[PDB]
Amino acid sequence: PKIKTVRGAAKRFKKTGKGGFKHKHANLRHILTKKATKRKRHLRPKAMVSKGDLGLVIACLPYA
Amino acid sequence: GFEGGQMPLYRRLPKFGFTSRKAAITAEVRLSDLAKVEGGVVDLNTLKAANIIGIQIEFAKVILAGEVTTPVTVRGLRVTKGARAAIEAAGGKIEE
Amino acid sequence: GIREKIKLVSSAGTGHFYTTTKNKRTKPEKLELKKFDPVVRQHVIYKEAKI
Amino acid sequence: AHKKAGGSTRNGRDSEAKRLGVKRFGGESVLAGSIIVRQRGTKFHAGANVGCGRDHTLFAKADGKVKFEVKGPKNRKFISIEAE
RNA sequence: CUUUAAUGUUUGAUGUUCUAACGUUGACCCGUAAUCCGGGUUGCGGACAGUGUCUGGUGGGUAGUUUGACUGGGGCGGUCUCCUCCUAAAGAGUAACGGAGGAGCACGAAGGUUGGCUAAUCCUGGUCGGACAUCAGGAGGUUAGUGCAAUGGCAUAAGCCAGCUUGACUGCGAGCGUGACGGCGCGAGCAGGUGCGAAAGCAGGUCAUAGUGAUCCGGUGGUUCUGAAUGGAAGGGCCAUC
RNA sequence: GAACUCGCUGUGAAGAUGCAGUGUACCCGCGGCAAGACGGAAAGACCCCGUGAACCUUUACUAUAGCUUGACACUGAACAU
RNA sequence: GUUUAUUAAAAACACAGCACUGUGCAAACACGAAAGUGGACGUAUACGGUGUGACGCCUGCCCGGUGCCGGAAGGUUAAUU
RNA sequence: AGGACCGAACCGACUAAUGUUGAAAAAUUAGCGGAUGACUUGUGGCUGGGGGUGAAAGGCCAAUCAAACCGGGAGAUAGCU
RNA sequence: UUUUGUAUAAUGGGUCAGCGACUUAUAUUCUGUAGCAAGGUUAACCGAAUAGGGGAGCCGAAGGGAAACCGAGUCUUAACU
Ligand SMILES: [Mg+2]
Ligand SMILES: [Mg+2]
Ligand SMILES: [Mg+2]
Ligand SMILES: [Mg+2]
Ligand SMILES: [Mg+2]
Ligand SMILES: [Mg+2]
Ligand SMILES: [Mg+2]
Ligand SMILES: [Mg+2]
Ligand SMILES: [Mg+2]
Ligand SMILES: [Mg+2]
Ligand SMILES: [Mg+2]
Ligand SMILES: [Mg+2]
Ligand SMILES: [Mg+2]
Ligand SMILES: [Mg+2]
Ligand SMILES: [Mg+2]
Ligand SMILES: [Mg+2]
Ligand SMILES: [Mg+2]
Ligand SMILES: [Mg+2]
Ligand SMILES: [Mg+2]
Ligand SMILES: [Mg+2]
Ligand SMILES: [Mg+2]
Ligand SMILES: [Mg+2]
Ligand SMILES: [Mg+2]
Ligand SMILES: [Mg+2]
Ligand SMILES: [Mg+2]
Ligand SMILES: [Mg+2]
Ligand SMILES: [Mg+2]
Ligand SMILES: [Mg+2]
Ligand SMILES: [Mg+2]
Ligand SMILES: [Mg+2]
Ligand SMILES: [Mg+2]
Ligand SMILES: [Mg+2]
Ligand SMILES: [Mg+2]
Ligand SMILES: [Mg+2]
Ligand SMILES: [Mg+2]
Ligand SMILES: [Mg+2]
Ligand SMILES: [Mg+2]
Ligand SMILES: [Mg+2]
Ligand SMILES: [Mg+2]
Ligand SMILES: [Mg+2]
Ligand SMILES: [Mg+2]
Ligand SMILES: [Mg+2]
Ligand SMILES: [Mg+2]
Ligand SMILES: [Mg+2]
Ligand SMILES: [Mg+2]
Ligand SMILES: [Mg+2]
Ligand SMILES: [Mg+2]
Ligand SMILES: [Mg+2]
Ligand SMILES: [Mg+2]
Ligand SMILES: [Mg+2]
Ligand SMILES: [Mg+2]
Ligand SMILES: [Mg+2]
Ligand SMILES: [Mg+2]
Ligand SMILES: [Mg+2]
Ligand SMILES: [Mg+2]
Ligand SMILES: [Mg+2]
Ligand SMILES: [Mg+2]
Ligand SMILES: [Mg+2]
Ligand SMILES: [Mg+2]
Ligand SMILES: [Mg+2]
Ligand SMILES: [Mg+2]
Ligand SMILES: [Mg+2]
Ligand SMILES: [Mg+2]
Ligand SMILES: [Mg+2]
Ligand SMILES: [Mg+2]
Ligand SMILES: [Mg+2]
Ligand SMILES: [Mg+2]
Ligand SMILES: [Mg+2]
Ligand SMILES: [Mg+2]
Ligand SMILES: [Mg+2]
Ligand SMILES: [Mg+2]
Ligand SMILES: [Mg+2]
Ligand SMILES: [Mg+2]
Ligand SMILES: [Mg+2]
Ligand SMILES: [Mg+2]
Ligand SMILES: [Mg+2]
Ligand SMILES: [Mg+2]
Ligand SMILES: [Mg+2]
Ligand SMILES: [Mg+2]
Ligand SMILES: [Mg+2]
Ligand SMILES: [Mg+2]
Ligand SMILES: [Mg+2]
Ligand SMILES: [Mg+2]
Ligand SMILES: [Mg+2]
Ligand SMILES: [Mg+2]
Ligand SMILES: [Mg+2]
Ligand SMILES: [Mg+2]
Ligand SMILES: [Mg+2]
Ligand SMILES: [Mg+2]
Ligand SMILES: [Mg+2]
Ligand SMILES: [Mg+2]
Ligand SMILES: [Mg+2]
Ligand SMILES: [Mg+2]
Ligand SMILES: [Mg+2]
Ligand SMILES: [Mg+2]
Ligand SMILES: [Mg+2]
Ligand SMILES: [Mg+2]
Ligand SMILES: [Mg+2]
Ligand SMILES: [Mg+2]
Ligand SMILES: [Mg+2]
Ligand SMILES: [Mg+2]
Ligand SMILES: [Mg+2]
Ligand SMILES: [Mg+2]
Ligand SMILES: [Mg+2]
Ligand SMILES: [Mg+2]
Ligand SMILES: [Mg+2]
Ligand SMILES: [Mg+2]
Ligand SMILES: [Mg+2]
Ligand SMILES: [Mg+2]
Ligand SMILES: [Mg+2]
Ligand SMILES: [Mg+2]
Ligand SMILES: [Mg+2]
Ligand SMILES: [Mg+2]
Ligand SMILES: [Mg+2]
Ligand SMILES: [Mg+2]
Ligand SMILES: [Mg+2]
Ligand SMILES: [Mg+2]
Ligand SMILES: [Mg+2]
Ligand SMILES: [Mg+2]
Ligand SMILES: [Mg+2]
Ligand SMILES: [Mg+2]
Repeated sequence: PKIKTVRGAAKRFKKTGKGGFKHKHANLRHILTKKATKRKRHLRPKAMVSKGDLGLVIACLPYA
Repeated sequence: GFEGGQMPLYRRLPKFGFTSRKAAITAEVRLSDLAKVEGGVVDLNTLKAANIIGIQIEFAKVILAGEVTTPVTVRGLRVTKGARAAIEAAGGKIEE
Repeated sequence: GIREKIKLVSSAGTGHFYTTTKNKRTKPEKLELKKFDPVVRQHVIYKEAKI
Repeated sequence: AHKKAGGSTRNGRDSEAKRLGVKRFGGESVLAGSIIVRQRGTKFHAGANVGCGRDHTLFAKADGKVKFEVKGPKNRKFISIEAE
């Protein structure tokens, strides 16, 4: 039968032009008074996935 | 996705966004696919009959891709700034 | 331990605020400072309020 | 068989290493903003075209070659960047 | 507005009496050749008892399960995250139930800037005053002091006193360091708006290195986003925070 | 598993018929004895491990039969507080 | 007297006797989704549960903990409205 | 008269020897306990598996019992050999 | 066979003959090979047709942003060297 997508990985990764993936940074939901503004400002944009992690992401999203 | 017991990558990262229902009834049209209709008038109904866009598309957008070499007429569609120049240089017209 | 979180609310009516801590036992007065408001882009007066 | 397994110890813990030291040595060509040495306190002092961070990190402020020298009435150690 | 009695209205409850629902494992007649059952007559109870739906308490009577790892075998005892020194072999890193100590905070000034200062300890003289309080001189040279452990720093002081203040600021960021990763760290320069200084200039917290908790699920405020026939709204997204 | 199936001292996956050095020993039965072949028999029952099992206990967790409380229905009429 | 048919016959179980407690008869209690049945064609000198164990001399002090029995002025408290 | 006494049939199973690929998947030989009673025996009947029955040993329920046997879910699962 | 390590006195095999363990279906990515190429290819079904019809669909030729939206650019910001 057809492969089934890991539905929780699809809510966290998106594919880009050359075939990479983008994600949202961690550590910005919670406990924000004690963090510096320089630190929180650098966690706001989006980021790419590293080389060692790509194999685990690709297996979870076969139709992406 | 199993990593031995350590919290895996697709769960220690946060979720983001929402999915838009309007984006699924929208399409884009190239310049090179613009003389493939019949009649010389480019329109939402004539693009479906030429198998260029889907049956439930309600909005369309002509972008700058390829070449157009004949005078054509566009009604009811949106056109980019750079595609409006290439159509008018060939001797075309754009109407709302 | 004993310091507890508070917020400073802008007096320009833009709803913008900062956050900090304060021990109420030794300094029961209200804190008041001048800070940059990015909505109107001016230094105005901020005043204390609860979380 | 009889067995005696002793008592316990009240030592046993440490903290993580922090990779201090010299990153670029004398005569190396560096770009502006490069880190030259990491330290606690100023075992080295900042010279020409070199800045000092909030944790006493020394970094380049131009493009050139690293240079070590000793100067002053206290025989102290300085790093400067000589323009490339 | 309150203070009292009833008229009238509203029911809410606690009591006696009644019989017509309902109970009868009291008596008698019939189906009937029958200690079941049904019908009839009478007596005794009587809106109680009992049953259905919903609900608070109790419930090893029964059921499904859980009850960590390290470890000179297991159990008992000790430990599990973070910071500083030694082991560690003069770059970085480096183990043991190896040898010694600390943290789970504090501060609207103990932060910024401008101007100004320099310690411990001992000796001699001096009212109470003494081994040690405050005063004057000499010798000494950081043996002192750092909000809190240890190490590395500090006189141009980072140590000590004053005036004015909110840069403990918003959007970014060339280039580097350290990690398997998630992440953590240093940073000149650019745009907007501030403070101190006559100016050159300094300022994106504190001499530095501990003072900490992912994602999910929700709560509060703001929003040129979305809004299942259409106009709204509910709910969702984005930004700040718990 | 196959055998043309000796002793001693050493060696060696650390207690040798089979390895090294050496000593002794013509070929084959029959009656006896149990020191060795870490002799035969039963994938150690003791001990530890596996995010294995079963049954027992309780003021471990979460449920539930039973027992118990009230509201409404079956369910009506006077009268006084 | 009884007991581990097939490694344990005993000081273990039972026993006559003693005490506590429940039960007014459509009895408590047990087997049953229920209808029914046993208790019993019995009726407190009767029936069920628990402990102790012929007989003789006896059975002391503690109600703070846990459990049970009684009470109902006050506080907290469900469905319902 | 008697859960009285000694002792055969009958019902048991305290000690020793043998046997242990047995004559026998629990026996034989020599002694042993009860033997008118809570005794022993023939034929038929009733109680069914989280169930029965138990003078109680976790004993017995067709050489099987801390949950019988047969068929099915079923090629349960097995980071282990 | 398993191990740091086995002549091992660690495991398995009395011998012979026969049988006895990486498969099948569907989806997805990479490599070789063939066809056609800014295009490639049809499913169910029709049809006596392994032919022929059927282009419903699918992949590719455009990306950025949570999204509205813009578009060889787009997002971030009051604005970017
Ligand atoms: Mg990106
Ligand atoms: Mg948020
Ligand atoms: Mg864990
Ligand atoms: Mg089409
Ligand atoms: Mg010994
Ligand atoms: Mg260290
Ligand atoms: Mg009657
Ligand atoms: Mg009556
Ligand atoms: Mg009732
Ligand atoms: Mg209830
Ligand atoms: Mg239990
Ligand atoms: Mg319980
Ligand atoms: Mg139970
Ligand atoms: Mg159970
Ligand atoms: Mg249980
Ligand atoms: Mg289970
Ligand atoms: Mg263990
Ligand atoms: Mg040992
Ligand atoms: Mg050992
Ligand atoms: Mg141990
Ligand atoms: Mg312990
Ligand atoms: Mg070193
Ligand atoms: Mg070295
Ligand atoms: Mg190494
Ligand atoms: Mg160590
Ligand atoms: Mg300070
Ligand atoms: Mg100064
Ligand atoms: Mg200062
Ligand atoms: Mg000025
Ligand atoms: Mg400090
Ligand atoms: Mg250090
Ligand atoms: Mg949750
Ligand atoms: Mg609408
Ligand atoms: Mg809204
Ligand atoms: Mg020999
Ligand atoms: Mg010999
Ligand atoms: Mg040896
Ligand atoms: Mg041998
Ligand atoms: Mg030997
Ligand atoms: Mg031999
Ligand atoms: Mg030989
Ligand atoms: Mg040999
Ligand atoms: Mg030899
Ligand atoms: Mg040899
Ligand atoms: Mg030899
Ligand atoms: Mg030899
Ligand atoms: Mg030789
Ligand atoms: Mg013989
Ligand atoms: Mg012989
Ligand atoms: Mg013999
Ligand atoms: Mg013999
Ligand atoms: Mg022998
Ligand atoms: Mg031998
Ligand atoms: Mg052996
Ligand atoms: Mg074994
Ligand atoms: Mg075993
Ligand atoms: Mg055991
Ligand atoms: Mg495990
Ligand atoms: Mg007897
Ligand atoms: Mg008997
Ligand atoms: Mg017994
Ligand atoms: Mg026996
Ligand atoms: Mg026997
Ligand atoms: Mg006996
Ligand atoms: Mg016996
Ligand atoms: Mg009955
Ligand atoms: Mg009866
Ligand atoms: Mg007793
Ligand atoms: Mg007596
Ligand atoms: Mg007593
Ligand atoms: Mg009591
Ligand atoms: Mg009492
Ligand atoms: Mg009571
Ligand atoms: Mg007799
Ligand atoms: Mg006798
Ligand atoms: Mg006799
Ligand atoms: Mg018997
Ligand atoms: Mg016997
Ligand atoms: Mg004898
Ligand atoms: Mg015999
Ligand atoms: Mg006999
Ligand atoms: Mg005899
Ligand atoms: Mg006899
Ligand atoms: Mg007798
Ligand atoms: Mg018989
Ligand atoms: Mg008979
Ligand atoms: Mg019979
Ligand atoms: Mg029968
Ligand atoms: Mg029967
Ligand atoms: Mg039966
Ligand atoms: Mg069963
Ligand atoms: Mg049953
Ligand atoms: Mg019996
Ligand atoms: Mg039983
Ligand atoms: Mg027992
Ligand atoms: Mg059978
Ligand atoms: Mg049997
Ligand atoms: Mg079972
Ligand atoms: Mg049983
Ligand atoms: Mg059978
Ligand atoms: Mg079975
Ligand atoms: Mg079965
Ligand atoms: Mg199944
Ligand atoms: Mg199988
Ligand atoms: Mg199997
Ligand atoms: Mg294996
Ligand atoms: Mg094995
Ligand atoms: Mg093995
Ligand atoms: Mg070994
Ligand atoms: Mg060898
Ligand atoms: Mg060999
Ligand atoms: Mg061998
Ligand atoms: Mg051998
Ligand atoms: Mg062995
Ligand atoms: Mg072997
Ligand atoms: Mg082994
Ligand atoms: Mg083997
Ligand atoms: Mg083998
Ligand atoms: Mg063998
Ligand atoms: Mg063969
Ligand atoms: Mg090709």
